[PDB]
Amino acid sequence: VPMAREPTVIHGKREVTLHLHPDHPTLFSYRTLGEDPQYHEEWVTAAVERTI
Amino acid sequence: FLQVSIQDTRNAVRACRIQYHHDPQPVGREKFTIRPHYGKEIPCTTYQQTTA
Amino acid sequence: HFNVYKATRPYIAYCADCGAGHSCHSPVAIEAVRSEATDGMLKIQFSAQIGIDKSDNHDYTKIRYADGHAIENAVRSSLKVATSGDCFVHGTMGHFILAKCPPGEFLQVSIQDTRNAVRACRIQYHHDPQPVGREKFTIRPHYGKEIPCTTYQQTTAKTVEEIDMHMPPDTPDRTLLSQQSGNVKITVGGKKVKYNCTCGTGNVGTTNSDMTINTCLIEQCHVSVTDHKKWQFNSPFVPRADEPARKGKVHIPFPLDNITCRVPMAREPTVIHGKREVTLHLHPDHPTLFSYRTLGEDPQYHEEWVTAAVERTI
Amino acid sequence: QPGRFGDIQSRTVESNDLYANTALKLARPSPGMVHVPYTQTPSGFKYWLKEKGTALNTKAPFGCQIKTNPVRAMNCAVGNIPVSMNLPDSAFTRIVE
Amino acid sequence: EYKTVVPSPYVKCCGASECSTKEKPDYQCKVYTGVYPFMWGGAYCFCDS
Amino acid sequence: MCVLANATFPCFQPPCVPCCYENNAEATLRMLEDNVDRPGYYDLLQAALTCR
Ligand SMILES: *[C@@H]1O[C@H](CO)[C@@H](O[C@@H]2O[C@H](CO)[C@@H](O[C@@H]3O[C@H](CO)[C@@H](O)[C@H](O)[C@@H]3O)[C@H](O)[C@H]2NC(C)=O)[C@H](O)[C@H]1NC(C)=O
Ligand SMILES: *[C@@H]1O[C@H](CO)[C@@H](O[C@@H]2O[C@H](CO)[C@@H](O[C@@H]3O[C@H](CO)[C@@H](O)[C@H](O)[C@@H]3O)[C@H](O)[C@H]2NC(C)=O)[C@H](O)[C@H]1NC(C)=O
Repeated sequence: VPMAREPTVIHGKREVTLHLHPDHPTLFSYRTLGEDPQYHEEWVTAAVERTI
Repeated sequence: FLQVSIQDTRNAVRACRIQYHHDPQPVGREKFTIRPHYGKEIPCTTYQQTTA
Repeated sequence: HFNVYKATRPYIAYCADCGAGHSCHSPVAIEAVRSEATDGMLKIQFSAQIGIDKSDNHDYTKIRYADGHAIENAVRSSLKVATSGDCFVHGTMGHFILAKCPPGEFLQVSIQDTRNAVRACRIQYHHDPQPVGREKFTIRPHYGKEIPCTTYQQTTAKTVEEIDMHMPPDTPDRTLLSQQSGNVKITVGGKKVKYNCTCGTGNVGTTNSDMTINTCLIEQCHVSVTDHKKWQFNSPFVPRADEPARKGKVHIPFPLDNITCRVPMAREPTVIHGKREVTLHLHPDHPTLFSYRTLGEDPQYHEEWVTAAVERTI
Repeated sequence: QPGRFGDIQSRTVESNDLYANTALKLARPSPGMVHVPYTQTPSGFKYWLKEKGTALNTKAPFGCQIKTNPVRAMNCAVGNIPVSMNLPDSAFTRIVE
Repeated sequence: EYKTVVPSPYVKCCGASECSTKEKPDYQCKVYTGVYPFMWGGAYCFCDS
Repeated sequence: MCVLANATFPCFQPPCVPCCYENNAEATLRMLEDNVDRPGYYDLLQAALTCR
């Protein structure tokens, strides 16, 4: 199986802006590792940007 | 759908059709189409040609 | 004439999957594909140059391809380039191919061997052409405007384009060692071979004739054919010879040039007058772009990709 | 910045200098093959082509068309044009006639 | 639009190589150890590791 | 304006005329590889592999 490219990270004040460049549908998910997590999951298709 | 056919003794085509919704998805988290020349090795399953 | 391709040979590269899902070295490996033409013509690049026979003579029926450091030839027919559908081959010279293909998610090239066995290599490629203009038509009509575009031409004149060629490395081979009884023979026939056998004293160097080492088995002796008379290519799938490299220059065929296309004109929409308002009926046959603006001090923008019959008020 | 408009820039079309920032990164080759793997952020110009958004031809006020080579705005109604004139005596007619 | 140039690798074996800097846009070079390459006729570079 | 070791001959008229490649292929290729950076490389190529 192939490995997708690393997304571009842009730091901020307690924030991260991610620029995503997929060649084909890939799955992107993140969680906050505190006491009450912030679940998320999505199927990325085209070039987008996310703030987490 | 899919169909199977082969020529008769008189060089006539004998065919039959059956409705079948085929849409495979490769194992992993990416919906690629053709294996690349650089990537990981993820376990899967397949039919083998041996007749034991 | 000039005949650049007299000092160039086909080569064997590594292919991801050869039409069946398995990886093996095939002589029809695909390099990068160029699709920088507006009308949608690709330039696939082989590893086995086509249009020139084995004897370095120009020919419209035979193609060259490498096979075990020995050049063979195959008929020009049965050269099939394909995608989700099936493509049409326009031009042909040397390594490069011109084609027009239907939309798909891959493409493959294949042509029969000497023994009539297909050799193929497919690469992942997302092809989705779009005609120049504001309508996404499929085929040209018999009545419409003329819009400039760009395309690849079939002339093979001076182009000012580059390919780097470098001398081929010493190809490994082990079918030449024939261990008979405590000794080996080295096969010849036009290949000056290299060897390195760490038994006893120095057993290194080159040769062009059979030898015997008489000391060890085939476990240490190995043969490296050192053909040094023809440039091959600068490909990432084949190693280099020396640190500073050598390099070379070769022009490519099919330069880019200006031509004109024909595009259809959509029907006139039906207007319905009102009190400082227009109701507009739209009847498209294929995705068209519709946009309007108010030509006052502060305009009111809009643009859209109309697909089916709609009704808009402006 | 990589991945957006202007990831590579040149001062002029024929200029020799070039500034490129596309985050090209190499990786260790897989065992038993010769392929030189690498990863790279896709081109920013191709991205800009797909999501530039609108234009000035369909956005300009006062209903004036924008054209190129050279860049200009045509038939663009705004303001007043003062006119200064100087006429000879041959244009007029004597009051007796 | 840009274009990535990737020259052929130089597998120096029974020895070692050192990377050399150059004045090229966004140049990248590295040297790896322990490769055992294979070709169609077999595997060259006698030295095992 | 091309160079061959210590020759310094015009690129239009190489000293190997005629049939530079046929007489000695390896010498001709190694001569070409030393003139890649010269502005008159293509004229030399036009004469190196041209003989009837
Ligand atoms: C298709 O046609 C267009 C327009 O005719 C071509 O674009 C033009 O190509 C010419 C090539 O000589 C450019 O001329 C250049 O102008 C600069 C200006 O300083 C000059 O320094 C150069 O020496 C050269 O003369 C021109 O700028 C360019 N653009 C225009 C006219 O708007 C295009 O190349 C054609 N496509 C082909 C032939 O594939
Ligand atoms: C023919 O094959 C033999 C295989 O033995 C090659 O011998 C190898 O030569 C290299 C080059 O000197 C040796 O590397 C050296 O290793 C020592 C440590 O042992 C290190 O201190 C040196 O700096 C150097 O890296 C290598 O050890 C040696 N092989 C063995 C098993 O000792 C020989 O070079 C081959 N011939 C040619 C022309 O390549």
